[PDB]
Amino acid sequence: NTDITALEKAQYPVVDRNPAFTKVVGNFSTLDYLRFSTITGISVTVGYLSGIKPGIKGPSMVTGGLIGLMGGFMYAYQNSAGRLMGFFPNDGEVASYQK
Amino acid sequence: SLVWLEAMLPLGIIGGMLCIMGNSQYYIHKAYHGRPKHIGHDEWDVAMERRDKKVVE
Amino acid sequence: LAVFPEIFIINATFILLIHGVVFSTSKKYDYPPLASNVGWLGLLSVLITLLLLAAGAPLLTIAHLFWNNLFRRDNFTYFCQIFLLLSTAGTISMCFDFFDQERFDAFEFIVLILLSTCGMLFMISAYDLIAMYLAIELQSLCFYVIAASKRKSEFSTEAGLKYLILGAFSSGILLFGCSMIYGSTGATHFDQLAKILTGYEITGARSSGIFMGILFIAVGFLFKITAVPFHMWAPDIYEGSPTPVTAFLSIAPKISIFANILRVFIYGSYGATLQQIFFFCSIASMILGALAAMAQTKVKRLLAYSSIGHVGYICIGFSCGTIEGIQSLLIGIFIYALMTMDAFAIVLALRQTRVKYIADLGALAKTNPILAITFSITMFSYAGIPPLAGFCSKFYLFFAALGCGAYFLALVGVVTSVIGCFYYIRLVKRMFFDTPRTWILYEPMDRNKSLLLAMTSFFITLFLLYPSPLFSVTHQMALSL
Amino acid sequence: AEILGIILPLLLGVAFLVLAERKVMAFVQRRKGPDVVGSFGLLQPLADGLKLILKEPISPSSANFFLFRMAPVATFMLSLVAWAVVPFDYGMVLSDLNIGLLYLFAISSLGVYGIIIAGWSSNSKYAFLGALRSAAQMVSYEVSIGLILITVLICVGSCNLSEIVMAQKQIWFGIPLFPVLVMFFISCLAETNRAPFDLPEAEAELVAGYNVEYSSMGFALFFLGEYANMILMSGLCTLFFLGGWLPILDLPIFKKIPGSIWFSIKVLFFLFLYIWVRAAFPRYRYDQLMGLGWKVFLPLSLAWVVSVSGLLVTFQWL
Amino acid sequence: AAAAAAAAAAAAAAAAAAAAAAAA
Amino acid sequence: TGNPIPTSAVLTASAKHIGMRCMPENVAFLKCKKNDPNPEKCLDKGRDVTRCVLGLLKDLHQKCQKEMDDYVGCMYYYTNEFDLCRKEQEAFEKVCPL
Amino acid sequence: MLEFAPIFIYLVISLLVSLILLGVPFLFASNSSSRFDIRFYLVSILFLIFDLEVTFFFPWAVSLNKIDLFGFWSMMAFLFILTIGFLYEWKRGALD
Amino acid sequence: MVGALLGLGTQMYSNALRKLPYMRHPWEHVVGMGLGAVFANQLVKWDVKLKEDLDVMLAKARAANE
Amino acid sequence: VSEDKNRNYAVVAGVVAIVGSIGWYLK
Amino acid sequence: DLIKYFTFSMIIFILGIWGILLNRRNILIMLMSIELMLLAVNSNFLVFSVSLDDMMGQVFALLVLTVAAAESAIGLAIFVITFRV
Amino acid sequence: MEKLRMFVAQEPVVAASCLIGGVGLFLPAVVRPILDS
Amino acid sequence: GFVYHYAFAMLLGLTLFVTF
Amino acid sequence: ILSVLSSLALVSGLMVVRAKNPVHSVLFFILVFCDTSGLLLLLGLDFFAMIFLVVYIGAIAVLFLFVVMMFHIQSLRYTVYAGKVRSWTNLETLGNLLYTYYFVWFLVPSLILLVAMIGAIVLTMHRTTKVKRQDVFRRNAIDFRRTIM
Ligand SMILES: CCCCCCCCCCCCCCCCCC(=O)OC[C@H](COP(=O)([O-])OCC(O)COP(=O)([O-])OC[C@@H](COC(=O)CCCCCCCCCCCCCCCCC)OC(=O)CCCCCCCCCCCCCCCCC)OC(=O)CCCCCCCCCCCCCCCCC
Ligand SMILES: CCCCC/C=C\C/C=C\C/C=C\C/C=C/CCCC(=O)O[C@H](COC(=O)CCCCCCCCCCCCCCCCC)COP(=O)(O)O[C@@H]1[C@H](O)[C@H](O)[C@@H](O)[C@H](O)[C@H]1O
Repeated sequence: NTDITALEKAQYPVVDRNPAFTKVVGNFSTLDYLRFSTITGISVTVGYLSGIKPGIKGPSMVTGGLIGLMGGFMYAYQNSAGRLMGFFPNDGEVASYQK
Repeated sequence: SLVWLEAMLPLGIIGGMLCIMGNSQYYIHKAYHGRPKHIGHDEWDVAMERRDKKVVE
Repeated sequence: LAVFPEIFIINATFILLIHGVVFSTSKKYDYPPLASNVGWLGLLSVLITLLLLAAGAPLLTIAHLFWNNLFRRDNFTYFCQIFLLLSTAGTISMCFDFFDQERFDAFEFIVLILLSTCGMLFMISAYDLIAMYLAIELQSLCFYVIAASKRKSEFSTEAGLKYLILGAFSSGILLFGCSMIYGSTGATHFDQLAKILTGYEITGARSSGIFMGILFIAVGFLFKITAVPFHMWAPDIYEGSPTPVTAFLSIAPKISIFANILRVFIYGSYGATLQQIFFFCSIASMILGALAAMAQTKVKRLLAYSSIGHVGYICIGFSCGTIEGIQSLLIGIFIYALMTMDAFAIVLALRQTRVKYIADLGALAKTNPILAITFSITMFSYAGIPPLAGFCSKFYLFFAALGCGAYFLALVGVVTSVIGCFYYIRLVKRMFFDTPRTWILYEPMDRNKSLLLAMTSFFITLFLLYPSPLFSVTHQMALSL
Repeated sequence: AEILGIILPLLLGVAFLVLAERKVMAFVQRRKGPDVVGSFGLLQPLADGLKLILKEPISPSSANFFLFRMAPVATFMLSLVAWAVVPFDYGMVLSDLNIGLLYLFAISSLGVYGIIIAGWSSNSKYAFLGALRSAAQMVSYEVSIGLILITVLICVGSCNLSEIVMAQKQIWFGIPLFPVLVMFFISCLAETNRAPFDLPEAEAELVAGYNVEYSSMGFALFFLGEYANMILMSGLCTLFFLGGWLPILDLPIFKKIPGSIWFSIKVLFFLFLYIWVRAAFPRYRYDQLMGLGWKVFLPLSLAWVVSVSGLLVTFQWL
Repeated sequence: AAAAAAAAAAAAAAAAAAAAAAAA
Repeated sequence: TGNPIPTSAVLTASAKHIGMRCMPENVAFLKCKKNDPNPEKCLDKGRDVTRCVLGLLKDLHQKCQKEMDDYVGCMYYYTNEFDLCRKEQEAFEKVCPL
Repeated sequence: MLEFAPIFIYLVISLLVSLILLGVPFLFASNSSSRFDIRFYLVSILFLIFDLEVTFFFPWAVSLNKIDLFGFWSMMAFLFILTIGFLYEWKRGALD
Repeated sequence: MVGALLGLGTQMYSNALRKLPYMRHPWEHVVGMGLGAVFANQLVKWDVKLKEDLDVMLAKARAANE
Repeated sequence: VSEDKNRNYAVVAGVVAIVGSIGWYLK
Repeated sequence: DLIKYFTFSMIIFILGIWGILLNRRNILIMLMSIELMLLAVNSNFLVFSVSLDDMMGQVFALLVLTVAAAESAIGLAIFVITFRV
Repeated sequence: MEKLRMFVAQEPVVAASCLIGGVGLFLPAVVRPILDS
Repeated sequence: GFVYHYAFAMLLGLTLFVTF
Repeated sequence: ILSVLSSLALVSGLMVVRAKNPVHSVLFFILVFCDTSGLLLLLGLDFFAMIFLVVYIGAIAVLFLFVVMMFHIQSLRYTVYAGKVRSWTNLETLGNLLYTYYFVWFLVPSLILLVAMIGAIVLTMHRTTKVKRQDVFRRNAIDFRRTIM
């Protein structure tokens, strides 16, 4: 069996312990969507500038964008999860007190 | 037409040999032991066979 | 979660491996050399991980599913893993020249470094003999491969071959230790092995199985970190293999195996019974470092023996199990790693030479004098010259050895460090004030080495002016163990 | 012991399979095969044998007797010992191993040794490279047979061959996984050499492709081995996929339902399929062949383990 | 080996006679 | 087979009846064993389960003793394998104890 | 294990049978009537790897009702890594 | 802070090592190091806080004077 | 008054980086 | 009897390390002894898992199997590369 | 897509393996959570 | 040479091991 | 008597480290593995016996044979009838663990097999494919047509 109980946990007020996917991703603040967007950019750029030398600018840009999507999305997920769970600043408790 | 039977005959006497492969090592094992072979013969059954030959004294 | 640094760097390696293989085998792109393009995205899959790993600092311990089965992350594993990714970042960065200038279309050297970095990320957080061994061998196998990579020059092939033999035999010793310990304890998890090995007192209590197990684990490790009585090939391993793969298997396995030793030998088994072999290894390692460095010529082999000696200077922090000792050991790994990344960045800046010794290293005071200044800074740092960072490393290590009552260990450390200081002062003098010696000229280093050499040179000189962050980090890591 | 009752009938089976192949593959070509020797060529195998036995050696060479005079013995002993675990009817397996299937996999992994050794002891560079190519083929269609057996294993509970043939009471795994039977047959064709896949067995390159010192016994033992390996690898396409000894279960009044007779009928079908498919198809050249075991029967085998694992995990059919 | 591999792709089968089908 | 000697065949043959009846004795023995696995501490509950089960066998071997003989003939022939003869299993169950 | 003794004696009795099949021709009929092909190391290492992964398939195959939908997905992750290795070998061109 | 001066040096030191002169727009990206120095000092504060927490945990441990 | 694909995408992504990061050090 | 099945594995491991020490000249025997000692620790894990009646031993033995096999693969491939053309 | 059809024509067995395998990586992905009823 | 002179050493060692 | 016949493995292990003829070394290697699998059979670990056979003497010592042939070197028991009602075959009781509970030590050997694939490729491709079969890489506009040598 599994349990999301954590070490050094709940340092901030938990909003929803063990957030379900499609909710922790629907919790993306305009900062997360701004972290998932800057990582995908710095990953597309290093994915285009890198590939101008071997002539692969387009496809290396695409694979840098794939890496950036995966990484920046897992980072936005880390943030919105440690926010929904009690791990991060978590000023999005108004979303629970209002809904 | 039954012309293929001549070519079926070697497959028959090679099928009549796998029947013998199967029934020989069955009726030979059915002779050394009064009972057929047990396929799913897990350790529960060897333990019960031990205690069984120990129950008939 | 809690594996997002691993889930990523495994997905990223696959995205890079498929992306690299599809293009290098592509007629449309004229079969381009995908090195420095799967690189760049390689070292970014490192930085995005280092960003995925550093950010989720409370999140790394987010599950129990991993705890009593697979691996336990904590503050020590977290900080030491942010370091491995940072030291893997430097090592990929210094190689960018080795990919373009040196004719390497073999990109999968990058994806193998990335898979090795995942193996090391699982070593640091390894919290079970099985996981420790599996991650150890993942990283060691990536490194056997990328150390036997150069197939044209036969010098790198036999070097990689003896590296594979030494590593497989070291892993066999380590694994027999794991077997004896498990077989004599019925528990492999460090959380379980800790409960058994409280009050084990081998020298007082008759337990030969656990004793031989811990001894073989310590021997396998001291093989992996190439300590003195078991180095046995390490000079030839560092010399024969190419320079960047030497920079990899010379700094990152040290960090990872040393964190792993801190796990098994300070938590899994805590006693003054096992650290005796590490005390002997420290003595003879400082001895061998000093003397062989005094003896060597080839700059690659000189750095090999210098790294062996500095690994010795590390283990004196483990030769006493006090918090000050462990913190001294951690300080010693950071100041040995940053300095070694710097020395190897310098050795990689001098691509023009063939396997050439310090005499051909000369004239750098004339050609590229700022690079000679940096090289003298790094070599002084190894020696431990007071105004530098390596001095702070060796000094806190000796102070921990004194506070731990190992006065003789501090004595042998100081005499060996003074021998090294003399040798490196003489080397710097011979390089600067005399010995022109044939004036080999160098193509300029690229920005990647430049910033790493520059930032690290700044770190070494301007370290004593702010040692609070690193000391706080290492003391927190020592407390966490 | 009763190992005689499984080796002697198998020896007769192989000896009569040489005739069954010649005769069926001849009937295909609009011609009666061996037909004068016996009543219907039934004695032709004994004639081939008694001829090979009475043929004087080309050179005695009994000196080198431990190297390659026991390597055909090894190949043949392996082809014959993989018959223990093969069950012919309920409780007619000689030794019901609870890991039976993996034991067959190991026996194949040792047949690789058989081929490699019996080819290396032939001090002929062309013949040795041919034996190495044949071993690499037999071992490259073994990852595909491995994954095919992992499919038929996911469908079943355990590796026990009597269970794999007992797990088909409801439906043979030939009906749902027919695409897999086609891949196991096209692999068993290629694992053994006798197939559209036999460039190392191209009529000439085979004889000069296994040994230099024939003495007849070597020639017969290799062919007796190839034909037993064939009876075996056809007795696997009929345990796993076809119902090992299971009828269609209609329970006829005319049919008293003997088990071993059904196993025999099915292995005859697969032997006849071996022959038919040797007659009607050109050879694959060993350069498209190895590029068919990796690029065609490994992806299509991996997919099947994921398909028969998925479709059985979603709906709890396991 | 860089030898030209026999690519088993080609154009589809279309029986190509000569121009003398009807009137030479 | 013969007197109600609790052989392997005669035990795995009546296990349905040993399930319907003698369930309290079995569950008491199991409760003891799961409490502490020392054999002595419920030697008495062992006698108790063995008593009711030998009684159950001597019962099954009185009424339908020919049926309870063909079925154990099965279970000795095919070693306690149920599916191999469902005919004997039914004929034995149908005549007297269901 | 108990059923391993029949094949244990099978090896020896088949040894005897093959020795007789060897001695039969020997008795009768008296006086009067390429530097290296490394692809064979690539094919070999690749079979080694794929048979290791089949070795890992076997327990997952026989025990898949126990590991309900989690053992399946863990094995599918192992298999996606196998597939990435196999696609790197296909594209690089070791299957030729 | 001092991070600004350090970065201009790291960039200029870099230029001195590649042989290039001491000129370009990366000296204006050393403001990023000024951000880095502020973060490093911020991390020093956060780190000594966490170390004081671990130290009071240790003081609670080690027999707690018994 | 036009360009090629696969580079304007790169410039848009670079703009997304600096605009996005500005928003980051801004928040 | 556990000692008989362990000290025999222990001295198989000693044979492996002995062949390592002696055969620093020939490398194929070096790799032979490497897989030897990775068996004598593998068979050791299996024996200690049967003795302790614990399954972690066999899990670790299987993983050492499929790790020492990859190690032998890379080892022999490095050895073949070492004998360049 | 034109290139997708060019790939399922030139290479039928790696394009009908990534689809006889999708039905296995797709059934437990979505069809099993659907089977909550 | 003693490392090679250990032939009888290790051999008789195995012997005295199998004695038990 | 087969219990103590591990002496065969013991002496064959002494052969491989004291043999100059590599064929004898690999032969006694295979012998060591066969006797170790015999041992693993006597312990009842049936799965590991067959796995030793397969992934040692059908793959690894196959490798070693290749390296030799080419590249020549020159009463009182108390059986508890509980836990026997459902006997778990060794494969089932390895799969109940390796794929669900200790599954990361199973995805890491996945990465080790992937690294072995990448390694056998990057090492022993031997310049026989795109590693160097790209082209000789000779261009015209970059040549001087040998008018001036
Ligand atoms: C007191 C006054 C203050 C005034 C205000 C100041 C305001 C800010 C100032 C400027 C801040 C930084 C600007 C951007 C970075 C510039 C980088 C650089 O120097 O490039 C050198 C680079 C050297 O090589 P190259 O000429 O590009 O040719 C390539 C070689 O062939 C290479 O060899 P190859 O052929 O093998 O190719 C391999 C390839 C391989 O390439 C790669 O792999 C590249 C990967 C590098 C890592 C990622 C870089 C991109 C993302 C950066 C990070 C963004 C997030 C924020 C910052 C994070 C931390 C850095 O190599 C490359 O060189 C690729 C391209 C290299 C450039 C990559 C970076 C630029 C694109 C992204 C822009 C990001 C802006 C960051 C802003 C920082 C501050 C927040 O040359 C250029 O790029 C020149 C044109 C670009 C610069 C235009 C002029 C500056 C514009 C702004 C000026 C504003 C200030 C004015 C001050 C006035 C008083 C002095
Ligand atoms: C009044 C006086 C001062 C006025 C303002 C002064 C300064 C403002 C500061 C920064 C401006 C932005 C970025 C600074 C510059 C960064 C480097 C840009 C380099 C660049 O052009 O390569 C683009 C890709 O480009 C991005 O990867 C993405 C680069 C995106 C840059 C977009 C800039 C234009 C849009 C407006 C700004 C958007 C953002 C606004 C807010 C933030 C502003 C900083 C591709 O071209 P290309 O195919 O010819 O490739 C180049 C290759 O990049 C070179 O390295 C080679 O040397 C060359 O031979 C060739 O291969």
